[PDB]
Amino acid sequence: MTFVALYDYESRTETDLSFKKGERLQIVNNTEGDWWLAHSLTTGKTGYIPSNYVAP
Amino acid sequence: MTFVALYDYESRTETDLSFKKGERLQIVNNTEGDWWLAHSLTTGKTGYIPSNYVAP
Repeated sequence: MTFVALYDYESRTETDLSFKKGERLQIVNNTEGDWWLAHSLTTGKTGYIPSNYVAP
Repeated sequence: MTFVALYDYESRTETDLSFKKGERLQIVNNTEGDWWLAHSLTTGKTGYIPSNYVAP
């Protein structure tokens, strides 16, 4: 299961990956799952969250 | 489309969201899409990437 970078991306944090268009990438499996941008109705705060940590 | 936090999560970076179990969350749509942990076969580097930036 291999992918390829459509555009350049420069990292904005210490945990993301910088790459250039054409690079070949493999998805790594982690226990955290996909990450989503979320808004907390409880706190009003907003930011990325690990999918597996929540349920509908 | 609302979810609820199964576990506490403490933020590790400046972009993720800290929350506590039971919090209610709403997914925000961004152009970047889901984020995945990836390994670059081209560079050997590893880190999170925005889904929409790549194709199989």
